[PDB]
Amino acid sequence: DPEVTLLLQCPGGGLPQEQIQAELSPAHDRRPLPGGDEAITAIWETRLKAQPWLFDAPKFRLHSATLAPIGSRGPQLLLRLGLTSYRDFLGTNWSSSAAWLRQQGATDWGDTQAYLADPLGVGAALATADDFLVFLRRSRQVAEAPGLVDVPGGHPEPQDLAGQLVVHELFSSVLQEICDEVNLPLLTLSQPLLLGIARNETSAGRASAEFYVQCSLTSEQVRKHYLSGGPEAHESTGIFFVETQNVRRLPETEMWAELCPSAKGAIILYNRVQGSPTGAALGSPALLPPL
Ligand SMILES: N#CCC(=O)NCc1ccncc1
Ligand SMILES: N#CCC(=O)NCc1ccncc1
Repeated sequence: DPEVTLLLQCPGGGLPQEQIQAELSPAHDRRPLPGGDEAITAIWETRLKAQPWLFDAPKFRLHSATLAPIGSRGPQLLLRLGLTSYRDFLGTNWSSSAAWLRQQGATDWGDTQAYLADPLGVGAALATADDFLVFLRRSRQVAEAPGLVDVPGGHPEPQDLAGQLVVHELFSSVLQEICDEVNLPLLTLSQPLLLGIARNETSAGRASAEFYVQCSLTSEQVRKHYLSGGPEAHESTGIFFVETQNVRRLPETEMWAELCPSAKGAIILYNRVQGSPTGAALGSPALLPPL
């Protein structure tokens, strides 16, 4: 699967909010383009003069993420975060020249991402009380990944001593994206666990944090909540469900070629971190069928 690379696989079946530190520093920002950020400004002007109702928004930037030694006490993960914008994204990762920017970053900084916006995404492997994962069908009219299968998520807009508020906003934002798009009540959702971080190689290597969230509703009840908002309540064009039993082999199905890079990251991390049992009982042949 060349379109997705794993940056991080969390231990312990996934990390809760209380085990994660962030460092939000301008040292973690994108570097100015070699010939100047006027190139980004020019692309933005062209876009606004065609679509004047567009607006900029701030985004978090992922610089790097360092896991503690496994088995340790205290904080288990440090996220090194900067700030970027939707404008900077459109001028870098989304640009036809994004591969040239990666090569220049390797040359100048020994960092393929140094000249890229790399806005941080969030997504969920969202499980039902009757053991299905939730999938969404993207509109064929949107700019990114038209017509492909996705999971719930997005690219959060901002607002350890400012760090803990940043970790709180990231965990809050994946629940808010589930409430906004799937139309579920907040009180039906578990506190999220971070499964890991995945890079989207079709979008010049931008990274997304992928979470596991449990819902106390059945698949039939989730479908009812999604549909009862009507066409204007969601950006997706449909909802569907796959048994957790069958997610195990999803990369061998015809569905795999329809999943956008976001969703593929979330399913690989769910299979490695929540699936793949380690103990004698769940690892027995009747419960973990060979092949
Ligand atoms: N920031 C960020 C990510 C993002 O906006 N995703 C896809 C996209 C949306 C609108 N136009 C082009 C591409
Ligand atoms: N490519 C693509 C679509 C996209 O970015 N969907 C939102 C998203 C879903 C899961 N993880 C992170 C972000």
